[PDB]
Amino acid sequence: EQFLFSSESVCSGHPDKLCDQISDAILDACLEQDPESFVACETCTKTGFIMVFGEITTKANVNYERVVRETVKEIGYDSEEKGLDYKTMDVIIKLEQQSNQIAGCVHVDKNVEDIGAGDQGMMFGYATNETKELMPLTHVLATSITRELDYIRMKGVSSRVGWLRPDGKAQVTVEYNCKHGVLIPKRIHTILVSVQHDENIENEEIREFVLENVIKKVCPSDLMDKETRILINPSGRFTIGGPAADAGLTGRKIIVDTYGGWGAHGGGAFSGKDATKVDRSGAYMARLVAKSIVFSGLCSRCLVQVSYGIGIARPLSLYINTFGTAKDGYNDTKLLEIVNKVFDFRPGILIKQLNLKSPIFKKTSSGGHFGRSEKEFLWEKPIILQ
Amino acid sequence: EQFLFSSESVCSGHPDKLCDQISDAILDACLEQDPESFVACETCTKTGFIMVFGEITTKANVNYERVVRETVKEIGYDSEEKGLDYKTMDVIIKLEQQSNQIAGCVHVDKNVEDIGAGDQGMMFGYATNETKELMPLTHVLATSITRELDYIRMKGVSSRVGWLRPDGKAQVTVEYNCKHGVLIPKRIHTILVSVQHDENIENEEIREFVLENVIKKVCPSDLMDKETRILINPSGRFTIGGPAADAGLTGRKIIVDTYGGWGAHGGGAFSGKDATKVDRSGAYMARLVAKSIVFSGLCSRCLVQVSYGIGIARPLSLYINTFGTAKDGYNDTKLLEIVNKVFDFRPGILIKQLNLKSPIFKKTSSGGHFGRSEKEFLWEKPIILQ
Ligand SMILES: C[S@@+](CC[C@H](N)C(=O)[O-])C[C@H]1O[C@@H](n2cnc3c(N)ncnc32)[C@H](O)[C@@H]1O
Ligand SMILES: C[S@@+](CC[C@H](N)C(=O)[O-])C[C@H]1O[C@@H](n2cnc3c(N)ncnc32)[C@H](O)[C@@H]1O
Ligand SMILES: [Mg+2]
Ligand SMILES: [Mg+2]
Ligand SMILES: [Mg+2]
Ligand SMILES: [Mg+2]
Repeated sequence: EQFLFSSESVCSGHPDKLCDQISDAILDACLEQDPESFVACETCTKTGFIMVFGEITTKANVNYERVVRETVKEIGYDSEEKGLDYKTMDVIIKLEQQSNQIAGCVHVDKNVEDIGAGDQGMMFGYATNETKELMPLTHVLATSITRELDYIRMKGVSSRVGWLRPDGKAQVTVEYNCKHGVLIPKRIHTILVSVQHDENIENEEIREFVLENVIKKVCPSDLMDKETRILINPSGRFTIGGPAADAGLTGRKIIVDTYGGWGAHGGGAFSGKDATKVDRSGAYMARLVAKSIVFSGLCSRCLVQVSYGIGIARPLSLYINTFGTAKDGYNDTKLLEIVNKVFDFRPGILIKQLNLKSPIFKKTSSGGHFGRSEKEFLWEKPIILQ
Repeated sequence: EQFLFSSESVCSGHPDKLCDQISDAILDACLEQDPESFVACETCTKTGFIMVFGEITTKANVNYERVVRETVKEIGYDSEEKGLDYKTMDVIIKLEQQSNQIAGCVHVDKNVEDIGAGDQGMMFGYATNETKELMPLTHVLATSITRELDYIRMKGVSSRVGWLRPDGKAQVTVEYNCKHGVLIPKRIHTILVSVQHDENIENEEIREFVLENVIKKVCPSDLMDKETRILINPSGRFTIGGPAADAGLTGRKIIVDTYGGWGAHGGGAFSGKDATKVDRSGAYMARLVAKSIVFSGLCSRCLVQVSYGIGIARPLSLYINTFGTAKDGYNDTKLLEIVNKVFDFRPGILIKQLNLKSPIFKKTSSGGHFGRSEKEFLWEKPIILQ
């Protein structure tokens, strides 16, 4: 039994991702001065403007406007024709303090270990032995394509690339076989890439460049064949991009940020939120759990759900599903027992263990939060479980 | 083997849902005058303001500001102490035309049947025989709780309820047994409800009211027991709410809008988008497919994934998973063949079949898009398949 499944990714300059990056830049700016900051920083953008809005309670003295401009500059939006110019855009800041009624049930008069969850909600973690990163192949491939475009554009290369503009998206469809719940990729069925460009590069040149310098660099040659459908810039023209073509908002790429359609999602955004927002910290710990179970060889694929209630430290529920892939002797009931001996989903413990009051978040806000090798993403360093 | 699983919902007055409703109010306003409108209307809110932004190409003459104010008024935000006052708030409108490069690959010089998808992306549909609505019980229960609060507050009741303010959230955890992929609810494990209120009603009164007039009205008594954990207003005070406590944005309740963590999600928001945005139309058709397969008795649970590329009419991939619950004689390969004989995922066909150019969308923007009985949601009227 074969089946097709698709996942997507977007470039750093995609307007929604731009907002995620600004929100996390602001979070990091607050945390570097005040690790105790409460941050719920939303960003939105359209032609010629960015607005930051939400709730921050911090002792940090942050020039929010400069943080926004520097972030946009670093992404490469330095000219109106690219879709946004950090020099000329309007930046609007509409921040207030966190509600005292929310603060009162999170930290006020509570031991650090027993701080309340910042909200209700559910979070999922997922892992799969398909890739070295323990991530789904469709997601790994789509993400690699956009990450490679961003590297080519931003870090720079010796070749002529000044035609590449910041916006872009990719989507990869893989044909799989499923054996006992274990996912075995057979072949790549379709690769779609849309990249923003300037007005003088040929479509044929764009296509040759993306195929040779991106797709063939990041997609395994043994999964591509004559029938793999390659769709590069199917719209035929993509020169107007960024906020100039499409509004952006924080937390509108939650599936790109996680598992690409695999596993599940509880609905909460990550970027712009300090770690007392369990949307973020709960999902990061759930990833560590799933990844640790797979890394330990106890199953081939694993889904974890945790849930919380506002002002309540301990999770309201925990769930583990190994899709029938558990190792002989193990099952989901036993695995939950193992998880409970090892892990503690109280946010105060979570935060300490994963160093989530340090200014580590801007790096997570493009490229996916999971399956990452950066030493500081502690949720990606698996624990050996037995 | 038992397990716990949670889903959540939010009230109509939740700031994110408020934005979804405004975005869809604007969409409907455009469609009622101009069915051919291209709409990508985002909304955001914080204390004392709403901003609408994005891209609309329409022949309609819409007073966007009046639409926003009327929508907020209808939700009940008519006083600063409730969290927002439609009379006094600033309303900012930052709309531009749709990019011609996007328009050019969607409809320009194309037959109506072969219009291109408005973007790339993936969409999932899901159905399960757990409930009459063919929706997951956790989602049905959480949604019913918030829908009941909204009905009590907005339509009104003979009892004293003027203490109920517009914001609120609920979360329900169900303990399940799983037999051959079929989900059998055993009991309700936890019910969490947070409701905004004014300054004179007792916590004990709120709790008694929610338990007796909401929870016991919508949750089956035979799934509740002495060990069911009832958590009503655990923060102890929730008087400051709405945009005054928490920023809202369109498309930040995508899991509340769909299946509550069950099935899967492709990442796209629904509200504010016309039906050429396959994030919406593709998901609606995928729901009809899943629901039709379950309704037809061909399986107990069904997940559908479709994917698209920008400017391309036909889907790039289609996937059906019945979780091992297919009826004797059927399997996922055969079911995909049946789906292909019956359904056509080209957006132009989708749109015609589901009447998606009519102003039907404001109703979808609170209460979940799926599992709804309203006659006009054609994606909820199953097709008999064999
Ligand atoms: C298609 S737009 C979203 C729909 C849009 N808001 C509208 O008004 O129809 C989403 C994304 O597609 C990409 N995009 C924009 N212009 C494009 C083009 N000309 N060709 C291909 N992709 C494009 C950008 O990454 C953009 O953020
Ligand atoms: C907790 S807030 C989100 C986090 C918030 N942005 C912050 O600054 O910490 C999310 C939602 O929780 C709900 N909420 C707000 N105040 C609350 C309270 N005092 N008790 C319980 N829930 C509350 C509202 O529905 C609100 O939209
Ligand atoms: Mg978007
Ligand atoms: Mg949430
Ligand atoms: Mg929100
Ligand atoms: Mg999308």
